[PDB]
Amino acid sequence: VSRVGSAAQIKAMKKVAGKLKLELAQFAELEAFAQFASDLDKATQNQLARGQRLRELLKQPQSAPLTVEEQV
Amino acid sequence: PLQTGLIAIDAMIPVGRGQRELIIGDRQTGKTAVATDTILNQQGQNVICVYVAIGQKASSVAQVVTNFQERGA
Amino acid sequence: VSRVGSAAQIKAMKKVAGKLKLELAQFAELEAFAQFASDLDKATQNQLARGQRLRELLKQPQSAPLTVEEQV
Amino acid sequence: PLQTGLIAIDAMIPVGRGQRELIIGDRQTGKTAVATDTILNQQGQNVICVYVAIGQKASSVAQVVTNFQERGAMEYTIVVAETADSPATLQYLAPYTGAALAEYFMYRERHTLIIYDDLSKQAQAYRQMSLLLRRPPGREAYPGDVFYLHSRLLERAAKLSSLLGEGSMTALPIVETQAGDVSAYIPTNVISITDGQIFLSADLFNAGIRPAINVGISVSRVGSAAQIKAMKKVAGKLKLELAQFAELEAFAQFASDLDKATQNQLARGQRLRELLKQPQSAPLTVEEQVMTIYTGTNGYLDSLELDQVRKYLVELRTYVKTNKPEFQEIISSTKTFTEEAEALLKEAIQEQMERFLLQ
Amino acid sequence: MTLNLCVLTPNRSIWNSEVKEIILSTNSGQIGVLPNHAPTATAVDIGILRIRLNDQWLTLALMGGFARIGNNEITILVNDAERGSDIDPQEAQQTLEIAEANLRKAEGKRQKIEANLALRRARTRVEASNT
Amino acid sequence: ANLRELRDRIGSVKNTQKITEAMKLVAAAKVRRAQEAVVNGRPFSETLVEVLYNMNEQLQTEDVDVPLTKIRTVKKVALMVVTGDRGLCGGFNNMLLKKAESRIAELKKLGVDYTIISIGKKGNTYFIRRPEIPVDRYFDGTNLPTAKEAQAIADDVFSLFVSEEVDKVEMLYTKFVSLVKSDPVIHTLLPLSPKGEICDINGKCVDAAEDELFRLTTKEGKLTVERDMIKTETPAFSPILEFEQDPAQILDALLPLYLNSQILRALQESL
Amino acid sequence: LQPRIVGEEHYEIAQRVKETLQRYKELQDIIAILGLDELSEEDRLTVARARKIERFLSQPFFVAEVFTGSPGKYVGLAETIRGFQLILSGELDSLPEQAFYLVGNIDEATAKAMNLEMESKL
Amino acid sequence: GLTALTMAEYFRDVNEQDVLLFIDNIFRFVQAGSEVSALLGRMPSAVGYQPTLSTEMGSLQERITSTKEGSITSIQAVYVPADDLTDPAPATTFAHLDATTVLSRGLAAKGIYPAVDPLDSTSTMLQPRIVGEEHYEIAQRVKETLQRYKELQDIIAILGLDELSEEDRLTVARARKIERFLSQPFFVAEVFTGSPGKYVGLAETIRGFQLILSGELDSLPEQAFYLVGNIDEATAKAMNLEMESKL
Amino acid sequence: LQPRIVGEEHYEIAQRVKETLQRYKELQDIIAILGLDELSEEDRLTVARARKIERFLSQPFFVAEVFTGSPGKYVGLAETIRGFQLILSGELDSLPEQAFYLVGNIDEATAKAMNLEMES
Ligand SMILES: Nc1ncnc2c1ncn2[C@@H]1O[C@H](COP(=O)(O)OP(=O)(O)OP(=O)(O)O)[C@@H](O)[C@H]1O
Ligand SMILES: Nc1ncnc2c1ncn2[C@@H]1O[C@H](COP(=O)(O)OP(=O)(O)OP(=O)(O)O)[C@@H](O)[C@H]1O
Repeated sequence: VSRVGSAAQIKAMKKVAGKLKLELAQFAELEAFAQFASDLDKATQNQLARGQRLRELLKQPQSAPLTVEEQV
Repeated sequence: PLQTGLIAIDAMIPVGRGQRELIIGDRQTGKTAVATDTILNQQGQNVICVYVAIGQKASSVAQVVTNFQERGA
Repeated sequence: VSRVGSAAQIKAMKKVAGKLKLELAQFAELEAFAQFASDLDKATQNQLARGQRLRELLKQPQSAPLTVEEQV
Repeated sequence: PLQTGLIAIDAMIPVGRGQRELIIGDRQTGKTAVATDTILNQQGQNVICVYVAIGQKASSVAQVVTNFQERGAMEYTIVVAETADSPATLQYLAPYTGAALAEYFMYRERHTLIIYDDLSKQAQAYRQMSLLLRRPPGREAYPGDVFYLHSRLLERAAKLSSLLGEGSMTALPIVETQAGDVSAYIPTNVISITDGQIFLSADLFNAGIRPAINVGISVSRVGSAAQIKAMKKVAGKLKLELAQFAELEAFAQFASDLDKATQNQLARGQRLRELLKQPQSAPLTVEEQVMTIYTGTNGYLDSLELDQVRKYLVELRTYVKTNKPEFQEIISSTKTFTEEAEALLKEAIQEQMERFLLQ
Repeated sequence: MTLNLCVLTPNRSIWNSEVKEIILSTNSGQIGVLPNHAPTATAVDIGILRIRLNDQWLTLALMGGFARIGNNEITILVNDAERGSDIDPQEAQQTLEIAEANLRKAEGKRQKIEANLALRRARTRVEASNT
Repeated sequence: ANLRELRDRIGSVKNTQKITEAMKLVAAAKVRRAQEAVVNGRPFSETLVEVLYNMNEQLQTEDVDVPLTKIRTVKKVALMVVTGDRGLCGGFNNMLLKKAESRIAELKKLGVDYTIISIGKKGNTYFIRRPEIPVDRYFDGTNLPTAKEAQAIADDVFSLFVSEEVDKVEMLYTKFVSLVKSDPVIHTLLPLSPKGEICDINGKCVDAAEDELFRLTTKEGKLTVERDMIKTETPAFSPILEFEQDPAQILDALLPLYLNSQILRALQESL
Repeated sequence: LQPRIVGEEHYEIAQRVKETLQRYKELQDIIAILGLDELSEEDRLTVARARKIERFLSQPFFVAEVFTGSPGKYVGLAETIRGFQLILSGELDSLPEQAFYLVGNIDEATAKAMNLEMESKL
Repeated sequence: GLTALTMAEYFRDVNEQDVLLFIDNIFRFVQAGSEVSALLGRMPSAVGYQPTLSTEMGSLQERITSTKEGSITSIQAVYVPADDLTDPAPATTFAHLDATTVLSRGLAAKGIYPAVDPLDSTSTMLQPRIVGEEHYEIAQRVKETLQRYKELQDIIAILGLDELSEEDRLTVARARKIERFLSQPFFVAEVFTGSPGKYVGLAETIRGFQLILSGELDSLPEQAFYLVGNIDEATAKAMNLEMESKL
Repeated sequence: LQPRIVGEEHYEIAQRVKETLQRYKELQDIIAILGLDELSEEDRLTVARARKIERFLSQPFFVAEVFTGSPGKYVGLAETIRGFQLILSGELDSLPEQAFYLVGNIDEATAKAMNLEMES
């Protein structure tokens, strides 16, 4: 949670990170009960390749920060 | 903004300049790593960091002091 | 619990409410178990129905008093 | 080995001369039962047994004294006793008097035993004596000394050196539990001081298994040193088969649906467990114990039934005690389970089952 | 020389070893099989079977099949095959009486097709269980 | 009493956990048995349909007019909903009843006036308590599915169809195409082609995706069904079979065999 | 309750009753979530017999006639051991599981069973 | 504990040895601290431990370090009250611990010593940029192989056996090889059980498990790696058992 | 919440809403351990109705729009009652459960269901 998060988050990060938040939230929801109901859908296969890979691009090495340009 | 250098933090849970952000988490879950990443990201910005370490092992704070000196921080 | 029991009722309600609370405890305890079942007997299912009717007749609305004649 | 007279104790969780081993478990579960079974079994040996009846009813004490007397085992047993109506002072004292008597008899080059019953009443007496003296209370009102109080009296039961006459006091105390809690202060203290523990779960006591010893928690740390050579082999076979029985306990009514191997596994484990049951105050000597465990764990009851096997095994024990007295010769003179002893036992088994299948 | 036998049912395969001589009914008549017969299809009906291979004759209670004989092997595909001894002859006579009774309670096409069926069923159980 | 009741609730959620593992393992054991029981009926139906094809070639010219494969005036469609006699399985029963209610809703607007057959206790009890559907016969799981249950349903649909009482008899049963999705396919049974290839309810001849002989395997720590398409095939033909017994009667002898084998494989695949 | 203090048949029947009840209370947290059609015949027989036994151990007291609505009862030891031999050994598994509710003797359980079934058949 | 600590830190301070300290165990120290403080009339902390729990732990633990003179390393057993890591004594012991070595009754019952549990042993040292990327990936792949086999114990070793998969048979075989290879004939198990001792250096462990994994030692018997030291000793044991196979 | 203050209809609808919510709350343990297929149809009717209610009990805020992004909606009482009556009647149970999530009036939920079947 961040109370004043979207205020201090810059315009560039705002415009690029809205859709990231939407897709990561839906991936955290679609991973739950992923097997029985939504196994071979187009949307769920695409969202698995975009919700495992989103998490792949979140991970990071310790003591190797990314300035805002590389972030966006 | 005060960017911590992490994609997730600085992406979807941003931190202002003037905002408390509690790094709550279990033992050995990476909170010290988050704090050191934040401090090392301030290599240019006029953010005079201070890192106070209550009741920690001396080898941990010595290794962090070594990191802070070697990373030009 | 009622520690005085049917010596605190008139003979009418003492007659008709003789073994009422105990048979209602029995009906509640066997309705709790008849949900752990699939097929039953018609005799016990009619017993469950009559216990449900005894259960439904005791809902009394607020500010709606019943007299002893109505009750019996 | 300090031979107990129970198959579970001497077979699985072995108690030796010197090792401390308490009986934890809920109220009215078999602690006094196995505590008297042990003492009544010691008649074949020569040891000096001590019972410390603390805080009891003064009528159970007279009852168990009458038991020890009408069974003959009072010929050596001293029973110190200080019931509940006594002050807290004498309840606190009495285990130390029992320990001093056992210490003296142990220092006369003579093996001994001592039973504490219970350390909970002793700890309650000491806690009351402390709280009356305005000593600062601690966890659940027990003062900060009940650990030192219990460790002080439990470190006195030793197997002394061979220059001091190898005397041995085997402290076998008892600490009851409330609602199945061994993580309270007094139970944790005593299970940390003592060497091994023996968990008597009252569920098994209501499940026909008497003595209600729970093998999944009960464990001793002496190991094979408290089992004779003829014992440790079949004890290993029995622990193997009983672990393979308990790990297959969930597959209860699916035994026909099971594999044939696991079906034999479940049925043989059930025969082993029904063998494990034995009545109160019925001692078994080391010949009888090795005969029972052998005929059980080697599939010589798998033709039999779960009901008959108790009558069947007592009749086999009578048959091999009366007809084949040489097994007792071999076991008590050689202390090993040799090839000729095993074959003698199998031929006794075979003729007894042939006579009994006709009955 | 010795032809092969496969008394094959839907669920299991009962007899799979060899045989030198079998005698079996058909939907119209009967047939006898000598060693080394021509490839000859066979519509075997509900009925018992006579088998002979260095032993006495035995009844195999079959209940409707088909045998596409070729060379050296007869594939007797029956939906219901069983031996005449295992079916109890008192059970066969009880089935016989039950079927003879319950033939007459059928008075329709839906009913008669379960009347002569049950009658020949008990009859061809009996014609095995006696033998 | 709070800590004791909390410990006892802990113990209850432990006992249920371990017995659920137990039911998992005995269910996987019976699955592994059932896929072997498929192979126990595999060679029969294999050579059977091979006969039904190879003997049909010289009888492609003449017309046999078998009553099992006749065309009655297409008015009614009977329905055997093949539910297991069990509960707690999951969507199996409920997806069967979904396709079942969909079929008996889909057949009401065409003007069909369908009927139903029930061969699962958890299904035939539902058809007991619902009088709107015309039920001809209830089947339970008491007789053996190896021969006896198969034969009971076989001769029952045979009695409904060979005296030509109901018009059609079709089958509603699922397969082993996966673990995470069972699909109740609707295949017709009693109007059949004399070749040995089943037709759809509309006659599509849907056996192009046959893919038979499911056998369980593991690509990783979990097990997938790995449907593992067709392995072996051994027909040739009969050169001159010079056969007796009235080829019309021969095909009317060969049809009920293949029908019973179809019903047996259906019950095994449902189970 | 001992073999040498309270007789052999009493002790065997008492430990056997406690046995089958412990079996039922162990079975309970399984048959809760599993269901009743997924036990074996020995297990369902145990469940039904324990469910008879538990009701049969309820007697309308003399002082509780105000609380029950039934004349007071006094059961002998002979009658009780007879009732538990009869319930356990199998010859009463056709009686209703409310027939053993608040009855003195096993004879009264049988007469109440006849009463229940007759009323239900009318 | 402080007695043993100062006796060890003398050896650190003046002889520059690599001192090895053993406090078996730390729970008795924490309990005795609580009992001293409870007799002193101090108001106790949350669960009942002494009010000074963390500082008493620290003033014993943070004297056990590595200086420029030498380095004292301590291996101290822990008892956890009813396996409750939420209790203050374990949760404060782990605030100074680095690794854990949870010995198994399962690998004792199977009969391969040392009886540790590899899936339950944690270390802060097992990171790539601490002990190498090679050692890191070797440990990670070994963990994944054993984690395959532990779930596959129920799958194939009980029921399935349906020619599991060659990509899964390759894991089951080498998981057998690795469970055998984890053991080692100790120096002081010689007079105990008959096993002559061997030292296996770290690089030799990494190379041995590397070649057990990499598809070079799948053909030898699974017992050619059981109770053996290095990997060359394992291949030599394979040749000697094969000489007994041709016998 | 008494029928003399809020009238009969409002208190009636509120009472039945609380009834169905508690029915789902009682079934929640059996649902969490095993699931939903084991239930009767009359039980899954209440589970489905309460799963729709538990989402329609959300309402986006005029303040918390700066957090979620969904702008604030003010909804009346006289229309909250009609929305919950349309839910409990069963004229809306066909459309999915995430349709009711984070809306205002009932037509926002129905237009949400109509809208999320356009973006295929
Ligand atoms: N993002 C990361 N990438 C690589 N390693 C990491 C990362 N985050 C944490 N670690 C490693 O995890 C270990 C524990 O992390 P960290 O020390 O930050 O947690 P902690 O709560 O401070 O632990 P403790 O409080 O016990 O010191 C450290 O060795 C650190 O190197
Ligand atoms: N092996 C056994 N077989 C049959 N009955 C037994 C057995 N062991 C104990 N009992 C019975 O259990 C009852 C209680 O036994 P015991 O007194 O040993 O329990 P306890 O825990 O010592 O009781 P308390 O907690 O009151 O001291 C006795 O009536 C005894 O007859």
